[PDB]
Amino acid sequence: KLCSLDNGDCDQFCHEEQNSVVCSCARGYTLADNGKACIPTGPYPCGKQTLE
Amino acid sequence: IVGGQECKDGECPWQALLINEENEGFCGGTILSEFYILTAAHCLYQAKRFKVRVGDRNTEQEEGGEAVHEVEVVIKHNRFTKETYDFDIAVLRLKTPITFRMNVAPACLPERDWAESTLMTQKTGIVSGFGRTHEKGRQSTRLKMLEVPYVDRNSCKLSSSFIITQNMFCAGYDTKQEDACQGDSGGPHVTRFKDTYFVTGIVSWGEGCARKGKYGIYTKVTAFLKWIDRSMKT
Ligand SMILES: O=C1c2c(c(C(F)(F)F)nn2-c2cccc(-c3n[nH]c(=O)[nH]3)c2)CCN1c1ccc(-c2ccccc2CN2CCCC2)cc1
Ligand code: NA
Ligand code: NA
Repeated sequence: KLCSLDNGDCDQFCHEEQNSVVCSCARGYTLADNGKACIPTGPYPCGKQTLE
Repeated sequence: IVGGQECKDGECPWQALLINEENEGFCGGTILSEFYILTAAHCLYQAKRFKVRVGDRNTEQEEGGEAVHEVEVVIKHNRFTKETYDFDIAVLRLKTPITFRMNVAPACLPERDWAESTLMTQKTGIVSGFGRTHEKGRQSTRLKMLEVPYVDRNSCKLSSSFIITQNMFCAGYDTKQEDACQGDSGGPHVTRFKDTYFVTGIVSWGEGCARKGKYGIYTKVTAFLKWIDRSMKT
């Protein structure tokens, strides 16, 4: 099921490469060590509401 | 927007307002980054010379975090015509970069296939703008927002008296009298995925506003990601 099963546990982008899950992020985020989460490189990353 | 809710502090930070010489909002826009605004091509005819206002939520009262930006380059899609309303997309490069703060931040640009399979398949998106609060009325002074259900592709074609091209998409309500309106054009249509907001549509057009059996037509951003990327390189 890979990417079709809960976005392959990716925070954002999900792709299939060699029958496995491969995650990536939008610009302004770095992929975590777990290769799933997206970490903002600086303040105000894209698509985040500024509620704080 | 007809109906919907007002945008509270920091709820719609990617919203841009196109303002004519008379300092009045005529179209919306989406912040992609510090130098770029995503808008509708047809909005470029609604005013001779225009500026871009950001961090604004109430037009009549200055917000201190509010900022005016001039346009350096206007990157319009040559394939656009008033006869078809197809390729209703433009990119604006600004003279000065936007300062990101509360109410001022860009919306994410998703990747093509992921946007198609994972965003466009969610139940709703959020549309927002300073446009008309009623089909017959004046421009809103308050920035509003409305959650809109993604509308079935053939069902969309059926509701329309015009041709719904592959660059266009329907979102809205068949009976509930809440939708976007005149002045909301060029504005954002975002889809939330895991607490992150991705840009999915550009308010394009509709037959009136919140008309029963009709919907809001938006430019399918996924159809233009390469053209958008290339625009930001120039
Ligand atoms: O888009 C609008 C419109 C109008 C008003 C109004 F009523 F306020 F004046 N608002 N508005 C508007 C503006 C923004 C959002 C929404 C919206 N979003 N969601 C929702 O429900 N409405 C509504 C008037 C009609 N028009 C329009 C109708 C049809 C086309 C079209 C469509 C396809 C091909 C060619 C054409 C162009 N052809 C058509 C015939 C000659 C040129 C263009 C414009
Ligand atoms: Na203001
Ligand atoms: Na409707």
